[PDB]
Amino acid sequence: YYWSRYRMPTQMPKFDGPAPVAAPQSMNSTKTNEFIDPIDDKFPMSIRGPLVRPDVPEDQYVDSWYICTSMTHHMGDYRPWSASAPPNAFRFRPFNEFDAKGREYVQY
Amino acid sequence: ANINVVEKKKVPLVLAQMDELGVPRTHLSRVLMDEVEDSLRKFQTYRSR
Amino acid sequence: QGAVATAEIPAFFNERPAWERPPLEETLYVTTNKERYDDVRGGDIYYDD
Amino acid sequence: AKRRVIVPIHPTPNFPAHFIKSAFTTDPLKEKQKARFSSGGEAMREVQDIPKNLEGERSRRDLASRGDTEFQALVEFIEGASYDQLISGRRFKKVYDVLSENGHVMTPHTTLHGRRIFWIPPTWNRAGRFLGPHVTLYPGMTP
Amino acid sequence: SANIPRSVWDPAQHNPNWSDSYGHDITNRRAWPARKWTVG
Amino acid sequence: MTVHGTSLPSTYRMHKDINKAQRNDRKLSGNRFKVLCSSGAKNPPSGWEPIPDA
Amino acid sequence: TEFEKRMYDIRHWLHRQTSCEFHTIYRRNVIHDSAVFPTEHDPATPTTHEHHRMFSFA
Amino acid sequence: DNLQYKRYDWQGWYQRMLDVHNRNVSLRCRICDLQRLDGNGVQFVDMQT
Amino acid sequence: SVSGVFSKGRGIGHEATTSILRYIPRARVPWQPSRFGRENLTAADMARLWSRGRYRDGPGNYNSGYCTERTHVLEENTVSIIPRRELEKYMPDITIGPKALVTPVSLMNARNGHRVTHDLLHSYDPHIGRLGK
Amino acid sequence: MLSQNVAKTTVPSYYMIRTNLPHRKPQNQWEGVYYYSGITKRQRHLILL
Amino acid sequence: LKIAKSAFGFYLARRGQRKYPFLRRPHIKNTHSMNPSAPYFWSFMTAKSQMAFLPEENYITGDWTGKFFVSKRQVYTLQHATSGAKVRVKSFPSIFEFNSPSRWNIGKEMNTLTKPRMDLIDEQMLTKKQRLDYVRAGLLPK
Amino acid sequence: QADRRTRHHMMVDGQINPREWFNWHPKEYQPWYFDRHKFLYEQRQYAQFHHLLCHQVYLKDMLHLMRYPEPYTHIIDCRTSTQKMHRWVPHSLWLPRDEVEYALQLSADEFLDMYGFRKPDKSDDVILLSHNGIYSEQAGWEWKKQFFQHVYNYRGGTNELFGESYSDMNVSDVLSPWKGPFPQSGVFVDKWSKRKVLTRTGPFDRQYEMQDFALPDLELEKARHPEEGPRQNMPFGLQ
Amino acid sequence: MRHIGQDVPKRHTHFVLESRLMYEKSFRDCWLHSVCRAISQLDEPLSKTVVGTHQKMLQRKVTCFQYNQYGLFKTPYYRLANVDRYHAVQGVAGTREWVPYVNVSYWTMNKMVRGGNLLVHRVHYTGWGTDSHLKKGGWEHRWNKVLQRNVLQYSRI
RNA sequence: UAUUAUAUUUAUUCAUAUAAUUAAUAGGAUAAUAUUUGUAGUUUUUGAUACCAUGAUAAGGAUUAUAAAUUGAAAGUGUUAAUAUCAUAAUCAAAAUUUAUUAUUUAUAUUAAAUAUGUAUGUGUAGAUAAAAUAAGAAAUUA
Ligand SMILES: [Mg+2]
Ligand SMILES: [Mg+2]
Repeated sequence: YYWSRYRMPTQMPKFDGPAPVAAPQSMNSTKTNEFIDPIDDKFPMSIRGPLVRPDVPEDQYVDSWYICTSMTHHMGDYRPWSASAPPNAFRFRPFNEFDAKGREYVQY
Repeated sequence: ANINVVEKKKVPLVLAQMDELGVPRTHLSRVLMDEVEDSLRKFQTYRSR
Repeated sequence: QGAVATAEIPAFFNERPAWERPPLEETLYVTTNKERYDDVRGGDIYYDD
Repeated sequence: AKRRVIVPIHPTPNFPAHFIKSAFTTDPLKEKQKARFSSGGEAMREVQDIPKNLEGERSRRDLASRGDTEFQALVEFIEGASYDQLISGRRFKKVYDVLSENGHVMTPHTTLHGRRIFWIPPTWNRAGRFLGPHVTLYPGMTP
Repeated sequence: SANIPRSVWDPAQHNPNWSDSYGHDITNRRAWPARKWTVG
Repeated sequence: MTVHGTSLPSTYRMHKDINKAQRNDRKLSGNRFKVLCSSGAKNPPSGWEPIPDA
Repeated sequence: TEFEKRMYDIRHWLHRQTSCEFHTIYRRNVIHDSAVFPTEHDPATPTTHEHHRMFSFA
Repeated sequence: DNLQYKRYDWQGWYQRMLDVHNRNVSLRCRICDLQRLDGNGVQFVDMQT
Repeated sequence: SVSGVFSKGRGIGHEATTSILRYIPRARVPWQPSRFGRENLTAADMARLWSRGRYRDGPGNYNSGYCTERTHVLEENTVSIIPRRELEKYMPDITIGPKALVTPVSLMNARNGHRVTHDLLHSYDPHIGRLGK
Repeated sequence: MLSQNVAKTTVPSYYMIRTNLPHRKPQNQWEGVYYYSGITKRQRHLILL
Repeated sequence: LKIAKSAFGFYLARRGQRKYPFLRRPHIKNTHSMNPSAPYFWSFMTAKSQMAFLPEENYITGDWTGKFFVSKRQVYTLQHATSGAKVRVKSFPSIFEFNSPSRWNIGKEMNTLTKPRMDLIDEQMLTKKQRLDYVRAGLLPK
Repeated sequence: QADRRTRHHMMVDGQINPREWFNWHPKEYQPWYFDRHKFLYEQRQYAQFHHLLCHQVYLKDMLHLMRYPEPYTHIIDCRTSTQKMHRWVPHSLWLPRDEVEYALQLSADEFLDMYGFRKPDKSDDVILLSHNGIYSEQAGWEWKKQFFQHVYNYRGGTNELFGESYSDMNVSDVLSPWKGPFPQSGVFVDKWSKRKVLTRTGPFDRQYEMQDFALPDLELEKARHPEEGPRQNMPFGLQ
Repeated sequence: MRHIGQDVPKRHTHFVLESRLMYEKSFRDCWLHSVCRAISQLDEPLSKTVVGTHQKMLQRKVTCFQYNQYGLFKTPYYRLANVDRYHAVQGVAGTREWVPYVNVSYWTMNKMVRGGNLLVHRVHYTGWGTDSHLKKGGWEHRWNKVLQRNVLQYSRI
């Protein structure tokens, strides 16, 4: 069948047991997001920092289709900022002498 | 597959050169012209077709 | 594990190593891949007869 | 009463039994209730708190090869300062447990809009206008 | 010419400056220790 | 005809077909007989003695 | 022509859901015939704006 | 087109439509290369020309 | 008990072939064995069907000028047709005839392939405009 | 008869209506257009003779 | 739509009072087509140039049996008056006839001679509610 | 007007209605050809044996090998009953079909002792022979299963050679009209919609279609039907 | 017909097909129509060769020919109905109820985007977009830039 | 009680729909030869319709706040997938106001291309209503 393609190759994980630690469970009046992680948002911005995703040159991220979130165009691999620039590049920069605009008008 | 068949696809280029060079294509052995005609019908087609 | 992607690729990429599988299969075994007629609750809808 | 009728889905090569009883209900007074949660291998071990009973050679191999968990937890929390990870409140929570072992008119409707760690990220069926957590609408110029 | 160029398969034309696949990308994701000095 | 052996009805048509089969099995005669060309029913061939129903 | 051939043929192994165009700019000899397009004096009678109405082209 | 309009009854009219969308042929020459001695010894394009 | 659209119909193909050909079973489309197509319409019915389906221009429409009814009813009001001899008294007749409907071969490419300015599109292939023949 | 002549459709049901499973394969981008290059037995024979 | 005055009552939504781009409203309803102007008489709702030919619709184009009404963009010509032949136009409820011929019509399109929205109202095409609403606006007496 | 034959019914008389286009496994629509005029074992009902068939040897080859024998080509007579065999195919040898499975498992010596002639090596050409070409075929399958490289069956064999009309087995082309209900072994539940549906086993089987198909002569075919024409029980549009 | 054995759930989808044929008729009649218009309305002389009484005569001859062409498709495009190829929902083009590059109505665009069928990208509902050109001058500017790369970058010959 | 302000500004004459037939495939120059030029087997079915005939996305501010950061929400607004058993109602122009749900041009100069609105000057004047703390500029009466 054409549909023979859409079978499950592997046995899917069963639901054996209870809701996870600090699950959203709603009592008499509760405003509940299934979406927001209960434990990792409660954790202070001072400590964890404003980052939603790893701090990496953004070329590695893609704005997802159908999901409000970004993903990495190489699954899960990450290259640090240091790998975008030349070795020991001041403020990782193609060349250390000037900022982008400085480079433009020097060139002109 | 058998890769080296791609070579036959050179042929319609060579034939074109033979016309630029003034080598008449009808002096080619009957034999070779059979093999070439085959090679053609594999890779050559016109804008019409 | 779960499948992130799916591709149709020839079976000779991964096939059980010749020393693991029975000797010449084409010649000594008649194999047909066919579909169960009965309703299969779970498991595969095809089997090798 | 014009009572609505729903016809049962039977197990299918892509739609196994548990998926059906968990994602599909034939009684339509139970529609549009809310999300249910379940646990898998590790999150189940955390929630259920199954004490491991001692066992054969592997279990004593792993009683002797254990090392300091007081420390390992600490390390793993720290490691969130690595370039490729974030710092997690969960990792911290695990450390803590091991140490202590002995606008304002709209923020009903802005509930997704800060920098939000997600669990399940929202999807376009469920969220009309949200852009995602990484997004900056009013960017400043930075060198 | 040839459909697959000599440079690919002929060891006379071997390029000594090419490196294997695994090495560069392992070397790349390296984050060296940020506290190289006292004070900073 | 190349892929399947045969012409296939559209999905919609198939739905109405299957439904007729299901509901012809319990009740009869909530029905009507509507054709494109009526002569085939009004003068049927020389044979054709429809099986009586109850 | 061989390079051109490889190049036109990259369209068969392109990545998934990706397409391409081919721009060519080459050099070619043109030939100006002073025989077919001779350079002569302007006619003894000139041509007016009246030979240029709409449909004058036709 | 290699994608969608590659292979069926619409491949023809889509192809032709691209070809007609692409009819433009740009013809260039530098005025530099027009200033050369003509076969008659007179410069082919001089200042006034 | 029986509701038809058309009362009668006819066979596409003629006696010599059919009388013998019937002893060989032909496979009809499994989900709709009986086929009554526009080749099978009678002459009258074909005429009627062919008039309709062309918006305003087409002869079916009462006001196209090709209408054969002598009377037509707009909201309970009965309107009697103005004959063309009478229409012409104030509305001059400029009629070239059928040659006006066909451009030369020379223009076929300007016109995206057609010689014919009629209201329906005209195909030059055998099959699209095929009736039985 | 021919054992590669094989059902491409499922048994007709409401599962074709109530589900987003696709009714045909998506086109395969890298499969070439099928075209005719090849000769008959008769033709080969004619050439040899 | 609320009331179906035609078939389209079933297919179309009103969408409240909705704005369309300039001079494209889906349905061409020319309420203004008879809108008196002495000084603009020859330029208003008529041909932009007086050297234009009369439209298609003043001519018999093909072999006709006859027509019921002539189109409303047909222009009234001295022969319309003089010949004494039926000149009909499709207006609502049914048809408007030019019965009483005048030269003052000549050279204008029948769009312009036929008042689209009459000051006359049928009380019998109106619901009791609609009649109420027409009394509020001070149209119908009551 | 309408009735159980003409209307849409999932089930007619408590069994799945074969008349519905949607009551069949779609695979039944896939195109097939008529077999019946071909050699018995090529036909589709014997499909389990198809991998085994034998390369043919025609009458021409047979006469040629009568006049011009090859040393290591063996012509082996498979005729089973001695009561029916009155002549000797030249240069042949006798291994009756019934013994083959045993015979081919003897050592060279033992085989020599039981059949009185040398056992063909597995390289040599072995041509098999029978009355109709049926037993020779089955024997062929035996010889092929021990792996003999050249095994040819001569169909039409002893009948064509000697002009005898005999048969190895009595099997007739006509199938007995199907007796019971439709076998539950052919009923095919669907995997997606869990819907029970017919297959072409049983009372519905292609054999029955080919068997009752129109004869290939106009006169004999017109004899089969009443004066007015071939199918008059049906409404015009089903004819 | 007469709602017997209809294949599609919405009957009106057929109208969409009718529409296609309208555009086809226009391709067949546009050049012709416009030439007859231009030659008809021309007040200046046509040319050096055709002037005066000949020109007047030829003008009338042409518009007479153009009026004689029965079924010639003269209807302006903005007066043709836009109707969905999917659900046969209609919308006025140039309005927020019609979506131009997919040529579907708002209703279908919504349905198709939310259950993923179209591949688009969501952008903040309130601005101009990701696009530079739209960001500069809005709809009119982008409209212009499209004109510029279709036409003006060519110096025609 | 600390983690900090509603009493400011600007608005309110709001209308627009029409002239019935949805049911199938069929390839052409530069190809080793098909008139397959011109491929001809009426008639047993019935729902999306003008009509009962389940599903699904709107709008609707009321307390997770400032830092490297969005002032728009799930509780569902015509068109979408299992209940059928009155009927062809669909734009391809030029057309007939009763509909809660709409920011119009207000006094030097005023109808040229698709045909394009003739009406209400009345002391910025009842009742009743609308909108905004966001590259703008407003500051003191919580549960
Ligand atoms: Mg709803
Ligand atoms: Mg219609």
